[PDB]
Amino acid sequence: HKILHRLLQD
Amino acid sequence: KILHRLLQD
Amino acid sequence: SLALSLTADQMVSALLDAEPPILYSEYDPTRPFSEASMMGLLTNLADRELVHMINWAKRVPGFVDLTLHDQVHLLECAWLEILMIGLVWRSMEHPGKLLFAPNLLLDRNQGKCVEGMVEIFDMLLATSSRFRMMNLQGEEFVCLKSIILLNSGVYTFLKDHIHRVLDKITDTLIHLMAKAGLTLQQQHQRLAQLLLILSHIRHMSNKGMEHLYSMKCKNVVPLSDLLLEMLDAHR
Amino acid sequence: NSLALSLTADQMVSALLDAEPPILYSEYDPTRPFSEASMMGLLTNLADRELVHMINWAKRVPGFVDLTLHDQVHLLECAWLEILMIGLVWRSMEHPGKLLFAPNLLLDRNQGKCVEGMVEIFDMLLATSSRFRMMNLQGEEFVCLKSIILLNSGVYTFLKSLEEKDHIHRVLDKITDTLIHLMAKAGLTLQQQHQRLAQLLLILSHIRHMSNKGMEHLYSMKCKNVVPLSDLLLEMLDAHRL
Ligand SMILES: Cc1cc(O)ccc1C1=C(c2ccc(O)cc2C)[C@H]2[C@@H](S(=O)(=O)Oc3ccc(O)cc3)C[C@@H]1[S@@]2=O
Ligand SMILES: Cc1cc(O)ccc1C1=C(c2ccc(O)cc2C)[C@H]2[C@@H](S(=O)(=O)Oc3ccc(O)cc3)C[C@@H]1[S@@]2=O
Repeated sequence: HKILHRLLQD
Repeated sequence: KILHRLLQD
Repeated sequence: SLALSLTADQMVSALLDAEPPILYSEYDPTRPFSEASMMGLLTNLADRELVHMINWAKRVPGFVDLTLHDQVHLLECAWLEILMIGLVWRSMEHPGKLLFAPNLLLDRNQGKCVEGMVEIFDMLLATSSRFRMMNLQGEEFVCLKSIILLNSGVYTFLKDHIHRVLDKITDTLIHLMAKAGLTLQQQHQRLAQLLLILSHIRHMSNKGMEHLYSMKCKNVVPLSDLLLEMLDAHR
Repeated sequence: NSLALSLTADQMVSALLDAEPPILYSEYDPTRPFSEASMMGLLTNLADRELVHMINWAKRVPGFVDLTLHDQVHLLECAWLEILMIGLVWRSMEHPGKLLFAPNLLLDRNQGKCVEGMVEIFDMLLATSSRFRMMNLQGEEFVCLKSIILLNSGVYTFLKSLEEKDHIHRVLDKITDTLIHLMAKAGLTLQQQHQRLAQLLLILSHIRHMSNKGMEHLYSMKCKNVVPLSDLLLEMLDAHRL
């Protein structure tokens, strides 16, 4: 669970 | 300072 | 796969087009700064720049080709180097100063407010002066920044594509220098000079991380959850 | 005032090869596994002796003797661990999965576990070594890289009469010339030469990274009072703190 994960998904 | 010394030589 | 078919000009145009915007610091005079306030401002700024870097990265030709986890690794490894080279780049026309933002131009005396920031400040300044004396072009700068992104974490994996991409960027740098009229010798000399500066940027990043961790543990100014996550990856 | 600036590529290589330090042995006496305190003592002993040779090796690096004593000291204080690391990696090249600290001291990552946190640096050293092997790094190229490290790593932290930092860049530029000369000799096209040159200089960034991480662990060593570091190592180590 990474914020970095979300920002890269978008 | 050792390095200094070793270098000096 | 797409990124490898691009001509040198297409690579340069793609990289220029992807450049993130220059952000402003939270306004307000109130001079001078305290350790807390300055750290407050820089933290807020760094955090917002991060968000833009993450979207700039996706526009780095061939970066999207990588799996998610590989993208995460490179970004976690290279983020502070990337902020640093950007800070140095926009500070070039301000010798003796670091332009954190158009409304936040600082000199080293101002950086002494924060514990051991002057150390890094002086290194960043030295990097800027080095860029100025070399007359670093914007086209070269963008190549350098993507190289950092693709290279810094490449050897902490377990990568062939990434290296082919790095090669593609090397060709692009040489391509640029040739246009400037530089002779063969001048071309590889400049190439090396540029790449060697990357070693110092890496050094500044490493020293920088140690200080951020110190500030965290000190808990003087709350770091954003994003910064924290990027920081913890280096420990 | 002169010297290294008047050296042909071939002459550069010759001097660099001829200046190479010897491969030292460790006091490694097998029989029983023995502890982190012993392994650290072995490595510390070895590193300390290597430093003495490195110091006299630097004197033989073209252009180095042209520097002021204070500038020679600075360069080495910044670069020593990088130079030890690239050396270790080079001699470990044809030992996949192992680091050859000494001919009688070859270790895998499992044995590195013996010391807390040393495994992390171990893996990066192996990765660098694997990279060199993949690239088929040449001895002539290695010696160029090592000298580049010596001259480059401390420069951007040197002011009125600097302008002899230009002498260092002049020398660095000739070493670059040398690298190309070598590569063109091996049958590479210009494109191939520039790419390999870049690939090699990019690895230096990673070595910088390893050194920084290593320094942090070394400093940690002393304050833990674990195994006594040599006076020379403590000196060098304090340079990367004050
Ligand atoms: C590079 C950079 C870009 C920005 O947009 C904003 C700040 C910075 C830098 C620093 C910084 C400060 C606070 C923060 O939350 C995040 C960053 C990245 C400091 C440093 S550092 O973070 O790399 O190292 C430190 C950190 C804390 C400290 O007290 C001293 C040095 C470089 C510049 S300024 O000198
Ligand atoms: C690179 C190197 C060359 C040598 O000739 C001998 C040792 C080493 C390294 C290490 C080392 C160990 C003890 C010492 O007094 C000095 C050094 C440089 C260790 C590490 S380190 O010292 O750079 O980092 C450490 C230090 C302590 C620790 O507990 C874990 C990692 C790299 C290699 S081995 O993995």
